[PDB]
Amino acid sequence: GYRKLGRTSDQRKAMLRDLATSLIISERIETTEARAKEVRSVVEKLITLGKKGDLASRRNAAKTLRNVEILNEDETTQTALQKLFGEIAERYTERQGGYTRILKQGPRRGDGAESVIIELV
Amino acid sequence: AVPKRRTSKTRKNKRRTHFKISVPGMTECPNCGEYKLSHRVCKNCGSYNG
Amino acid sequence: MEAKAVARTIRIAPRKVRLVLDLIRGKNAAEAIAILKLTNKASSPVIEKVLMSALANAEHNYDMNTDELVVKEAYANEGPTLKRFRPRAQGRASAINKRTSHITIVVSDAK
Amino acid sequence: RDILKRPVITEKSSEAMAEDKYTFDVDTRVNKTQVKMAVEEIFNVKVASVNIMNYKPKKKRMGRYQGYTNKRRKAIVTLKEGSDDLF
Amino acid sequence: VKRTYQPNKRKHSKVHGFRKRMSTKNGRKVLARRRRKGRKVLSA
RNA sequence: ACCGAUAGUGAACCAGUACCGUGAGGGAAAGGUGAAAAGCACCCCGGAAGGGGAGUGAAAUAGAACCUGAAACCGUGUGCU
RNA sequence: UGAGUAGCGAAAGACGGGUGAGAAUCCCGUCCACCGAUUGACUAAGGUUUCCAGAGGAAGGCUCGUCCGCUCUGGGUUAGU
Repeated sequence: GYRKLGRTSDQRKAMLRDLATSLIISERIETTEARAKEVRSVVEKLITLGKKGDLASRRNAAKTLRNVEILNEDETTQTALQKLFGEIAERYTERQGGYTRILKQGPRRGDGAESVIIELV
Repeated sequence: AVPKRRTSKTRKNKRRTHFKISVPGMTECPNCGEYKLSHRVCKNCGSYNG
Repeated sequence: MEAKAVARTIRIAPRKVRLVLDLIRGKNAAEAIAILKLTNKASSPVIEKVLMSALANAEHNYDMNTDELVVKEAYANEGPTLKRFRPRAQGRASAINKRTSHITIVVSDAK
Repeated sequence: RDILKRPVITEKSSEAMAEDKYTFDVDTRVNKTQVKMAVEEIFNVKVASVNIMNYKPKKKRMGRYQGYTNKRRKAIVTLKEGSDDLF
Repeated sequence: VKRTYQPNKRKHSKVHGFRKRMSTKNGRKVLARRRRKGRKVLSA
């Protein structure tokens, strides 16, 4: 891969999928600097599958996104996959790459770790 | 392995010569007026606006 | 004219505090609050509350403007330590020292 | 006789199930056959049943003087006719 | 690993009890030595 | 022509007590504000603790961790090198 | 002194919203993971108020702590079988 992030193989894929599905329901999350550079590539590849729209793209995106009930729609229990391919894919129909922006906050208390904020542009 | 001899005040104070820390490297933000770190947001009222 | 402020029975160890007091020593009153606020040591919020009250004494009790106050003296002394015990293998027991320090900040006006 | 020592007013057994049952304190050498007859002699009522429990001493003043609290014997009576065993 | 002290209320009262020391003449001398010194508890 | 708090009884102190052993049994540490509480009203920083002033007192670096306050040891300045 | 050195005692966590001077560590929600002839449910010995509620953050907890089997103030064991 790219960087191990201090975990094992099976634990790393369960954590990267947890952050990607969180950046779709909230569009802005706080995390660590090293983990923000890795989820930056996981989400930007899922938006590319949403701009295609084929049935082969909806199934290639069901391997990453978890099953959560976004209430962003505010009605009918919309899934984390139904928000994708919809309002998210329409916002970046003309943008070619670079759908992520990370901002730096500072070292946190008790850990000395770089807190950051990653959000959809 | 144990120390064969005691340690002096001279030898103890020479080793801690480089046991120091440096200035955080801060600058001034011309939106909040207060000091802040580089490539980061003003922790007081304001934002990055790079 | 001077203004002092002392913090006694501070649980943080002394030689861990002296690493930060060697940074604000000699600086201005504005440059020192920023240096202490943008660092991430354990004794950072403690030294700042002691330097802040030393400026409150310089304006209420004494009469001087804080526009040109500099940090004149900063140092840390010892205190009454706490004796503890850590159980080790084969029945042995070791000693643990919960140390204590005294913080002192002196501001002045240079006149 | 003066078998009853004091009445007890608490959150439980007082203001909750207190209109029909009454919680008292007695001496630690009495049985419920005497507690039953002593209530009828002071308040002129008729008692249905009596339940009595014991309590062990409890430590107090954690610090310099570490002593023990006295033990007690709690009783709970139920009346068939009459009321107002306390005010 | 099993230790050497297993608590027991009956075994502690049937060997070191007050009535156990008051039944023998050599045990009656144990209560006397602790009274002379001034101990708080006599038999335990 | 005895001791003066490492001394004098193990114990000046609420001690054969904390505590340690299944048990018989073994066993410490800890005195001193001031003549008198007259034990710091009120103001300022702080969430507190602790401080800076003002007051009490002959004295507060006599403020209950309270008479005098030695050495080891840990520090902050400077004259020569 | 050794020295800011060894160690911090088998193991999967992530994010959003709250509380507050101060949160990787407390609360609520969702997703994910572990045990399941047992890391689940009853009981004897033994311990002896560690049980519950509202308050507290000096010491104890191998970090933090607004939390606690810790501190403070009130409560809680009902039998003719």
